[PDB]
Amino acid sequence: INYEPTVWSRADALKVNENDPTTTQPLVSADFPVMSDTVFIWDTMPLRELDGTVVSVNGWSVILTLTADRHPDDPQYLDANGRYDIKRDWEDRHGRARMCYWYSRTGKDWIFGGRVMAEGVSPTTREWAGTPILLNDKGDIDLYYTCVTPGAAIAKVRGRIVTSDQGVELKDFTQVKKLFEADGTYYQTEAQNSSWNFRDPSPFIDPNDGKLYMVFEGNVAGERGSHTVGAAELGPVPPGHEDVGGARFQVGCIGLAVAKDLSGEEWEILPPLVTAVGVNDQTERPHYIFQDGKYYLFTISHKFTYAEGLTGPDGVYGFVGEHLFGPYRPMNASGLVLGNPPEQPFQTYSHCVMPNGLVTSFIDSVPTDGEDYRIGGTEAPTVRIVLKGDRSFVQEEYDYGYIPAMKDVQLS
Amino acid sequence: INYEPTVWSRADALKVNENDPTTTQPLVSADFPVMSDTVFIWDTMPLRELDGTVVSVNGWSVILTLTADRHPDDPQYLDANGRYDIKRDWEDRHGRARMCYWYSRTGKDWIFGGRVMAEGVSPTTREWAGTPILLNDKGDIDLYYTCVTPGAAIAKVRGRIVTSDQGVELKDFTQVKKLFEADGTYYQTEAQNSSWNFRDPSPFIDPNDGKLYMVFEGNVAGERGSHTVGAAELGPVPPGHEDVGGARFQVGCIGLAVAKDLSGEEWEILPPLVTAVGVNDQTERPHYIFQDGKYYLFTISHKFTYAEGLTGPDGVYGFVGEHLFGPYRPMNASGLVLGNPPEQPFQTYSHCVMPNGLVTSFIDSVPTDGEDYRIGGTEAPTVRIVLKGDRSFVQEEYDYGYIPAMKDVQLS
Repeated sequence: INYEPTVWSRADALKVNENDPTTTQPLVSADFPVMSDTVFIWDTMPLRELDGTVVSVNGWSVILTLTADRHPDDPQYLDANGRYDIKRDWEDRHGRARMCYWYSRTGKDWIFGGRVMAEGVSPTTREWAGTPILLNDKGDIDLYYTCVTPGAAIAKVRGRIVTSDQGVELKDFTQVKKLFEADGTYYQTEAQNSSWNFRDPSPFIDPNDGKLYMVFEGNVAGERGSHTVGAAELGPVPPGHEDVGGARFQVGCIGLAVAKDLSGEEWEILPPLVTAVGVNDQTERPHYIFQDGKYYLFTISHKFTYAEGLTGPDGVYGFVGEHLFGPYRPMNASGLVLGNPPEQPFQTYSHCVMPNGLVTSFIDSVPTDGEDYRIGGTEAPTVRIVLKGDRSFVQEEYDYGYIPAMKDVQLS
Repeated sequence: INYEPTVWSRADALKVNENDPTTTQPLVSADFPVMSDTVFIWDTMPLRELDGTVVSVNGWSVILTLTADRHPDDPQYLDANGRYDIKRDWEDRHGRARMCYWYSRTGKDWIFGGRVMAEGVSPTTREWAGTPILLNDKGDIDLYYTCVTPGAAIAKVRGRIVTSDQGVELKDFTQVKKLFEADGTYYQTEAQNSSWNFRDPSPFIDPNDGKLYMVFEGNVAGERGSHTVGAAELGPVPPGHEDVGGARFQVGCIGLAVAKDLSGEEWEILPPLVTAVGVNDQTERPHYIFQDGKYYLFTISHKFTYAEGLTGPDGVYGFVGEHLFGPYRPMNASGLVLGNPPEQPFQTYSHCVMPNGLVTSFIDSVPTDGEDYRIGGTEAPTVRIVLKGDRSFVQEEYDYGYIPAMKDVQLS
């Protein structure tokens, strides 16, 4: 394939509205419950099939989380006044990230299952995000995830789930295979940019051609600082908006790759599908919903990774089209699908939109009193969106961390 | 035809953003020039062909305006301090409205041509808006306009244009034929609502079937107060937005009619194309652009005719689709195409979007100093928009009242 990417332009991004009640995340209460007092969780990945369906197994719902320990009694986090520096502990989570699983009969009130992989199985100590796929009714699972530092590679590891009346166990995740890394012609490398982004596999079977593909976060290849913000990247901005400052340093994209067959053992990279040069450096955790004859491609991004001269909220953005290879259109004209409320701009992150319309996210920082705030590291209230053509609309909210099964699979 | 209308819902209208720089009219300077110190003008109607092309004749650009005299020395407008009450004179224009024409070799600096029709030719003293159509290269014109009070009827009157090196004359507009009025089953009548809207013919030849049609402003038929704001009219509003108050009293729609042949002597009304029940009472001066395989249907509306619980600016709104009979989608997700800036919310009105992308409007009220303001009754700066799929983007601004010809027609 040699398709041209869809450009999310600066003029599109000028339409972002942080004050639109149809695209704003409901406020999180400062009295939120926490799902564990021994671990933090953040990016959450429901067990699913390749067509997107979120599944239970023998009546058990299952989710994976990036996870790190809480250290409330560790001297390295106790300050000179003996106060626990929970902000520092929370910020240190990324370097200690490991994949854990949780299970529940109800889709909430999650029971901790522990590590997916034994320590030392992963080629990198950090285990960053991806997707767990239930392959069949024998309980075989492929976990697609990101190995980071040194380098960054999308990888997979095969294992299995077994259950009983007492709970769920994931086991036999012992051999990680790296699948691919940034190439330097389509996706930017560490050599081209020490802060390059390359991560977050989201595999699926295409509803039109029946092949196995994945989307992932990349950056547009090229030496940092060399990218052109030209007419296509600027788009039809209004008078006064022609100066882009240092916008060339923001080069996020959603990448695509195709498996050479349905085993997903070996992959070919394909050119970027959606590019945000001059607009935002991060289009993270891309994923699809396939509904009404359309491809809805969602991705999460941050207020602080926008280019100079633009502003937008942390939250989830989206692009829609009728063909896998595009062209796509920005959802709601600007691209924004669900943004945090400007009064609590960092309350939630890592929205995962599931085909039943429910969106899960985790709680990051919620203001309390004065300039004071509470750190979450726990699931936020799930909220439903509905999609109508190229637009979306937020609907009602559900319990903290509610991720119900769309289908139950009984093991053979 | 029995097609279902496209509904512009309350949830769509919740997306309106008065602060979007890609959809905001440039600010009008309080030092604007006035095109006449003897008449006010407002709604402006360029001479055009049925395919939308704005035309000059023998090198002369021609526009029609609704027009009323200025009365700066009339005792009825001089207050007890001898100050001229220009606000009252300006507000009294509607009851004195008459169709005048203007001409220019440059598309600006308009020369006054005087009345189109002699007094007493029109069945009603008020001559309200419509469209002047150049029928052929012999200089035959059909003027479609609105006869109001008593009642409201869409009407037409045939005449001709002749020119010389000295200027333009329109003449022989002597026999007005009323074409149709509100029926009571599709469009609301005076009996159903003393404030019913029915006006503003915009005729065109359909690019797909070659028939002559027109759009116009209507209201959805039914007794005032009886209309249902149900699930379709509310749309997928977010939590907290379910109460609609008195929204059932706002029932604007864009109507459509088809000529029984290309003479446009006799017409059949068709069901509403776009309805705004529970959203806005006024979808005025509807008109099309046909571009990129799509129908772009523009209409002007007011801040003050929105239903309870919604807010939006005076300006032009739009809907886009691939088929004359729909369904259509709201432009820019909310419907807003060009809104007045919230600092000058009443600076311009009656946007007419022409197929070269230029938009003409008139100046209404521009703030000066304190709670003080200046009344216009003259043309505003023309501004260009570009259309890209279901979105629009404001571009550069031009001189006051610049309405250049897209094509010149030499008379035979």
